[PDB]
Amino acid sequence: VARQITLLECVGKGRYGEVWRGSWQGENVAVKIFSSRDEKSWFRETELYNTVMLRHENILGFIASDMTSRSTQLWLITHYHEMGSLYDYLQLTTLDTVSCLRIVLSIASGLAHLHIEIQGKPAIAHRDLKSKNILVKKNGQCCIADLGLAVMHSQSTNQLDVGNNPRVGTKRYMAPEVLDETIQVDCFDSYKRVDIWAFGLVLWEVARRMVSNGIVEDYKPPFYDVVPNDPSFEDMRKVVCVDQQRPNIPNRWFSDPTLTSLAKLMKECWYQNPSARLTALRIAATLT
Ligand SMILES: c1ccc2c(-c3cnn4cc(-c5ccc(N6CCNCC6)cc5)cnc34)ccnc2c1
Repeated sequence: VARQITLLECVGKGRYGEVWRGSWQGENVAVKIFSSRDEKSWFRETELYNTVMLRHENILGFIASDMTSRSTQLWLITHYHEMGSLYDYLQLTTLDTVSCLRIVLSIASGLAHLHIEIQGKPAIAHRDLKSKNILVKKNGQCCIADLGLAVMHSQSTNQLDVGNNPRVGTKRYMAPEVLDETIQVDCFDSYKRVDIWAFGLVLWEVARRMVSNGIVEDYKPPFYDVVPNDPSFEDMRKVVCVDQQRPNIPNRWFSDPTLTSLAKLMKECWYQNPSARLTALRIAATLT
């Protein structure tokens, strides 16, 4: 309830606002303070968390949503994960096979839980999945954060709800059909397929940091070789759509069974034809 929270340190900041480590009732909590340029992401994330009832070990736990003064500020208050995002974590550690699979299996679980219509829930597509939007919990599982762009669908009414956030997704992770603008925006499956695309890119990021035969790759973001920091639409269009480039597989992965499997899963997330891509549920089944 925002007025009982002591802000301690900023652990994240971008055009969209800031995330703070705060103290609430003796526990670390995370406080996302939205920029005035991103108020509608606050609206959407608040909408999801207390109309849809997301409770799942692999989706960031919600505490509260509030307006407050500091001067009007929109606050989203969630669980704090001290290990930070998957993006930070992969830079500061290498993985063994067990902790690599635990990460990727938990992401797949959370994404499948979102995607599946059910104390039920509509089907949800995320639309901004990336290593920076995934937290690492102390038990080594991850959870998915940031529902500001989420879209919903119900089979009982066949109503698709896309909100009206003008926010654009992270360009680095956009699926080819997004970059060439042929995605069919009124069809809910279109959005599940872009989540799968982005999930393959994250899978690639994690796998690089798994040690096999005593070697490992450096952490890199997807497409690190071919686009600058902060690529434009046209930058990403040229790589993914025109040149049809996909992240390269390290040769050493084909000498390890687990990384060979993950390489195959990634492949099947990067089909140009979105309807060929695996589903979250099928990915999670393979990973067990
Ligand atoms: C997207 C991503 C996250 C959130 C979060 C969020 C929830 N918990 N959390 C923790 C951090 C964080 C903690 C510690 C560190 N360091 C110590 C470990 N090594 C790296 C530096 C870095 C980062 C950042 N954001 C969050 C809350 C609400 N919306 C989000 C949307």
